[PDB]
Amino acid sequence: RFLSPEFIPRRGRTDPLKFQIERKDMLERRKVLHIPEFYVGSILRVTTADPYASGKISQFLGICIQRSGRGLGATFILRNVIEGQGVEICFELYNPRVQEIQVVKLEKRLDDSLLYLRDALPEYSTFDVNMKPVVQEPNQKVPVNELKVKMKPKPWSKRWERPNFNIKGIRFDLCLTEQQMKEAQKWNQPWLEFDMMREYDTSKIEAAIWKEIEASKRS
Amino acid sequence: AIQKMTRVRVVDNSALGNSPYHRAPRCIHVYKKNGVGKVGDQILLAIKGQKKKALIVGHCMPGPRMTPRFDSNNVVLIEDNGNPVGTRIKTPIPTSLRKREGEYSKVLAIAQNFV
Amino acid sequence: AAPKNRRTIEVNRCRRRNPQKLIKVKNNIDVCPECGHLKQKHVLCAYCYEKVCKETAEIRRQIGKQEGGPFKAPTIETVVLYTGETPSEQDQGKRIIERDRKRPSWFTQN
Amino acid sequence: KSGTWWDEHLSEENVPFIKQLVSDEDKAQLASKLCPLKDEPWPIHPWEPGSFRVGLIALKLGMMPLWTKDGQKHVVTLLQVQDCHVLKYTSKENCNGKMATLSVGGKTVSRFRKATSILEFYRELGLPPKQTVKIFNITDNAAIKPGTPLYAAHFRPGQYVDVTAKTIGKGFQGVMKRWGFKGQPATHGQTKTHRRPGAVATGDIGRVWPGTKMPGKMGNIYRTEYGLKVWRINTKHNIIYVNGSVPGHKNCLVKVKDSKLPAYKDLGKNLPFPTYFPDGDEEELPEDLYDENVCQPGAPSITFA
Amino acid sequence: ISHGRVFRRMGLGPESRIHLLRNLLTGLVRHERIEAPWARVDEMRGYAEKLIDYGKLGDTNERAMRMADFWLTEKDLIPKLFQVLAPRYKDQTGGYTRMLQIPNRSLDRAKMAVIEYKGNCLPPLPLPRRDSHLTLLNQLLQGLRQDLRQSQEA
RNA sequence: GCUACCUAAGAACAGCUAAAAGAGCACACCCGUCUAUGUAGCAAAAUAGUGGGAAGAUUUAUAGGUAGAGGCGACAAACCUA
RNA sequence: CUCGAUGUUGGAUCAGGACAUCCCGAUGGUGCAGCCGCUAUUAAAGGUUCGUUUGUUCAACGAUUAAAGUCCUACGUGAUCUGAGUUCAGACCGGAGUAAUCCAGGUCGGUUUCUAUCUACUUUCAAAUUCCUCCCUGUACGAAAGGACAAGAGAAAUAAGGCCUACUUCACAAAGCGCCUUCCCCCGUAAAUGAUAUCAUCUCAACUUAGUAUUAUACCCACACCCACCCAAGAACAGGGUUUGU
Ligand SMILES: [K+]
Ligand SMILES: [K+]
Ligand SMILES: [K+]
Ligand SMILES: [K+]
Ligand SMILES: [K+]
Ligand SMILES: [K+]
Ligand SMILES: [K+]
Ligand SMILES: [Mg+2]
Ligand SMILES: [Mg+2]
Ligand SMILES: [Mg+2]
Ligand SMILES: [Mg+2]
Ligand SMILES: [Mg+2]
Ligand SMILES: [Mg+2]
Ligand SMILES: [Mg+2]
Ligand SMILES: [Mg+2]
Ligand SMILES: [Mg+2]
Ligand SMILES: [Mg+2]
Ligand SMILES: [Mg+2]
Ligand SMILES: [Mg+2]
Ligand SMILES: [Mg+2]
Ligand SMILES: [Mg+2]
Ligand SMILES: [Mg+2]
Ligand SMILES: [Mg+2]
Ligand SMILES: [Mg+2]
Ligand SMILES: [Mg+2]
Ligand SMILES: [Mg+2]
Ligand SMILES: [Mg+2]
Ligand SMILES: [Mg+2]
Ligand SMILES: [Mg+2]
Ligand SMILES: [Mg+2]
Ligand SMILES: [Mg+2]
Ligand SMILES: [Mg+2]
Ligand SMILES: [Mg+2]
Ligand SMILES: [Mg+2]
Ligand SMILES: [Mg+2]
Ligand SMILES: [Mg+2]
Ligand SMILES: [Mg+2]
Ligand SMILES: [Mg+2]
Ligand SMILES: [Mg+2]
Ligand SMILES: [Mg+2]
Ligand SMILES: [Mg+2]
Ligand SMILES: [Mg+2]
Ligand SMILES: [Mg+2]
Ligand SMILES: [Mg+2]
Ligand SMILES: [Mg+2]
Ligand SMILES: [Mg+2]
Ligand SMILES: [Mg+2]
Ligand SMILES: [Mg+2]
Ligand SMILES: [Mg+2]
Ligand SMILES: [Mg+2]
Ligand SMILES: [Mg+2]
Ligand SMILES: [Mg+2]
Ligand SMILES: [Mg+2]
Ligand SMILES: [Zn+2]
Repeated sequence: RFLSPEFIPRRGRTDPLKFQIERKDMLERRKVLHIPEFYVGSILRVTTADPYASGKISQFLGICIQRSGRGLGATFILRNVIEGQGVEICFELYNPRVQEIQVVKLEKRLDDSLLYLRDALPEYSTFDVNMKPVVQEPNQKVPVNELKVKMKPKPWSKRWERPNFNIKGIRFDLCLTEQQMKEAQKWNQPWLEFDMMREYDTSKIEAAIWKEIEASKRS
Repeated sequence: AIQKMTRVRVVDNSALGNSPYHRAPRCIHVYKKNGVGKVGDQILLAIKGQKKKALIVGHCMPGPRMTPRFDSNNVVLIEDNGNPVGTRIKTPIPTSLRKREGEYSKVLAIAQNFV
Repeated sequence: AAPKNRRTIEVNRCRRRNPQKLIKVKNNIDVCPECGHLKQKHVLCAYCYEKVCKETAEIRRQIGKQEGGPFKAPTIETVVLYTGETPSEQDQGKRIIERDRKRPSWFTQN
Repeated sequence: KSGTWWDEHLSEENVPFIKQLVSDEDKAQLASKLCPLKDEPWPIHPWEPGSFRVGLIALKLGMMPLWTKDGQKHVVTLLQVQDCHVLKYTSKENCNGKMATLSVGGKTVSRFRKATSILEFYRELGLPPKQTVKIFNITDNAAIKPGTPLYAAHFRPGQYVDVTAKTIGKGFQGVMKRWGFKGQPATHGQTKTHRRPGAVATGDIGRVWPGTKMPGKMGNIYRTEYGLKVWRINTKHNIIYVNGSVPGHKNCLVKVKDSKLPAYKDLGKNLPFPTYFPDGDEEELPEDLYDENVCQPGAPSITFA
Repeated sequence: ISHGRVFRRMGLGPESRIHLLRNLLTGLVRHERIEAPWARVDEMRGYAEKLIDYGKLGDTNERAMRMADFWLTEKDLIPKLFQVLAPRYKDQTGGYTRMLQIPNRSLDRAKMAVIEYKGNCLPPLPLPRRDSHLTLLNQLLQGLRQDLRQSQEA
């Protein structure tokens, strides 16, 4: 059972009624536009209505590098390289302008965010805009792509070697010396993962959401 | 996104914008009252020691949703009347520039790719 | 910066004796029913807490004697017994701490 | 002489009983006001030009995005009406002002934390006490009998309203955050002067002018946002979707009133007057009322053609 | 602007805060009743409740053992957590510890609190007790409660 | 007994490069460029970082010498018990 | 007046005021056709750019702008900051002097202390300014060239006040680079009717109109639960919640 990340609210003091009504609007949109299951690293093609484009319809293909936001405003970022130029578009899931979301290739990566692909080689961000979709067998585990990219020479957009980022899909051996790896460890926080009070347990929250989702499908 | 002293990349095939030079093209003025340039805003470039107006067709700064974001700051050299200096634009440009066909009709006429 | 002039006692008395700087009378003081000594409503009684701590200190000393060194924490429950008492059915299999005194009235056996 | 609270002397058995007793009474009192038109309502006059009706008190749930039929994105703030009743009506002569006043409360709270004078005020009215009470200036023909419940259907989509609430208090703040001063540079020699106000006056006057921008308490004051369009009305949960943001944190009580801007004057002809009565309505309103330009969630995708 | 900040600022920093709570938590597990400043006890109380939850996961759970390894600086208390404290609260879903305020510390007049695990072998704390049901106020309310139940049945 | 210079007889200078060095990198050590802090301060001249030198005209312990109309000084009118 | 001390340029910061108005508003005259200007009356609510060189105030120059106003405030403000300049002790060059030494000559370097006693002040107003585009319109005007105003529509910038749905710095939240809202008037003159003076005359004649707001409205508004706990409230105090007091 896959629950979309936007349905799970962030920790806060917001009244649960606000989330419940906001979820109702999301569900009524999902029965008009089908939102398929995807993760960060999947290849998606999104068709949207652009008032100025030729044919009033625009299609963009790219790799989902980040999913963030909650509620109707949830967004995902698709990155691709077109004619040697890196282009990123931050689509909105529940925007009525979106006509169709197609999962060309459903897969997961070693990291929850692929923002470092900007500093990686252009080959890891270049995908064919006319690639045929990959058939996914039913009742099968989502494939995890353990590919590790090669980074461009420093400086980078962000200090990806820092422990707080917790990046596992970068060939740090090929681009960073041992001294730089040791220097980056000065920011490590071993106590952070053992801080029990900072844990966010959403197992009971997700249970209630699924009951709401199942109830909506019946009616 | 693009302001004074900002280095830009010319994406048209004009000789001025592609000739090698010891200084990269640099924005010296933005024709906006707030001094911050966005897509569709004209700026003045000090390129090859000369002052040439350019049209911003992409920048690294995030903008509104459903709009493309580029990894480089892209401009197209244009004349004072708005006629582009170059003849072909291979680099894709946002489709949002088509709302300005009244003044950028010739700039969009040489654009091969829209993203 | 330095004072321009000396502040008089009349000015100083107004500042020092202002009701904001005066001690406020407390109204949450009550008599502890168990011992009769004073206590605050939201604070445990000092006399009774000392009484519990005195007995707790004696018990912990007896615990250390049985353990006989550091890192000797048992993997079973502990039961405190006094003179004239024997382990019960529910106390079987638990570490027994013996105190050489009569069981206090306020320390109810469980 | 010692202070006391409601459950200081209650036993273990009594505390659940008292909580159940008062809670049941509050629900019964609220349920008794559900039919204002069957309890001798005051005369209902038709709307006239220059007439001002009463507003509501709503709780700020949060913010949510919506999209219009032209593709534009508008973010709106959800204001939920929670136990909103008219408390007191004062005549024009007794108001000491130019218009009659109508007192409105909301967000029923515990009786154990209210003053005796307030508790006996609500005892006569027969309602549980309200957290916040606001005073609305109305005309004579817009008078409403005290105790009449108020619902979010009092407003309709397309209407412009004003929202007033206490802003988020930021405590004691310096001039850089409170007043947006530029401050001093970070390097080139600055000695313990980076966020300081600088000069506060001129040397001739020898004093600081009253009303000079100085560090102090920031926020935690009443502010009003004018011209907030109403896009959506949820009659089931009594929620008002007002355009943009409103002052104050989430879960705070706000004051919603018809807009006072000149452009929106005399736009209450089609709005309910003096308020909305669900009991007397011939046909029950739909669950959600949408503005003509709002893309409903069940509507098909936007197509430009 | 400390709006929504739930963690206190204690010690020499973030890491020092964890170590200070860990020493209090380690002392709490060994003695099952410790006394400390009220703020530190209140900050540590949340961690004590969640430590028992990890104990209920069992010693065979690698994640639970790792969490118990970090927070128990004395390794003899790790068997105690999974074999004494965790089985003790098998039938409880919460409320593993009780925190009470004791008189201020003699030296610096600091606000002091006592925290213990419920069900310990130590003598009971002087817990505050509500007024007896036989008091004048409670008798009147009991009579009122009886009247309502009788009327409800009728 | 500080400091300037001198006398007698002592001590210290890792590692690397070059292996020749008033040579380079760089600890100990010596000095005090720049910035911040400090300004009744920890300090009647300091702390933190960054720096110059670090086998030499080096640094340094001990005892001795030169005394005010003077000493001493790789001259800063320096230094000769704040 | 002050040498038993009233601290100097320029900059930063914050600006208070004057109007002899640079821009925006309203008018008179023109060698004012229109578009641009010149000049005068009235108007200080609002605004009055970013940079290269120079310690600079200036000035020159680049790119803009509706405009890049003139002055006062101990040449506003160093118990807020800067120290480039200037102005001690070092040194150099030119020149004056037998030398010491000197030179509104240049040049390099050169310690910016103060824990606030008093006065004053620490949420005033909650009405907004301006540009541009479209349209009017290739119309009025004009031989042609050229080329409006008023009305209307739309989109921005700045300022003020808020907010976190998304983006972004971030993650129980605070923030902007993000989003939302923002409402009256300005008196100079131009015209009637009609006396002194039976025409005429806009009148410190009686009078009429453009022509005016008691600036409209909005905001605020009840009060010992209160020992204690919590808080989107807060330095303390206060304030909100506890029907969320094992
Ligand atoms: K010292
Ligand atoms: K000697
Ligand atoms: K003097
Ligand atoms: K002005
Ligand atoms: K300069
Ligand atoms: K005085
Ligand atoms: K006359
Ligand atoms: Mg960056
Ligand atoms: Mg040149
Ligand atoms: Mg606050
Ligand atoms: Mg700054
Ligand atoms: Mg200095
Ligand atoms: Mg200093
Ligand atoms: Mg500093
Ligand atoms: Mg004076
Ligand atoms: Mg806090
Ligand atoms: Mg501390
Ligand atoms: Mg010798
Ligand atoms: Mg060596
Ligand atoms: Mg050497
Ligand atoms: Mg030495
Ligand atoms: Mg030396
Ligand atoms: Mg060296
Ligand atoms: Mg002698
Ligand atoms: Mg020497
Ligand atoms: Mg000399
Ligand atoms: Mg000299
Ligand atoms: Mg004097
Ligand atoms: Mg200045
Ligand atoms: Mg000013
Ligand atoms: Mg004038
Ligand atoms: Mg004047
Ligand atoms: Mg103006
Ligand atoms: Mg004219
Ligand atoms: Mg001055
Ligand atoms: Mg001064
Ligand atoms: Mg100065
Ligand atoms: Mg100087
Ligand atoms: Mg000379
Ligand atoms: Mg001279
Ligand atoms: Mg120097
Ligand atoms: Mg100099
Ligand atoms: Mg000084
Ligand atoms: Mg100073
Ligand atoms: Mg001060
Ligand atoms: Mg005050
Ligand atoms: Mg026009
Ligand atoms: Mg702001
Ligand atoms: Mg006449
Ligand atoms: Mg006549
Ligand atoms: Mg006439
Ligand atoms: Mg005439
Ligand atoms: Mg009280
Ligand atoms: Zn007692």
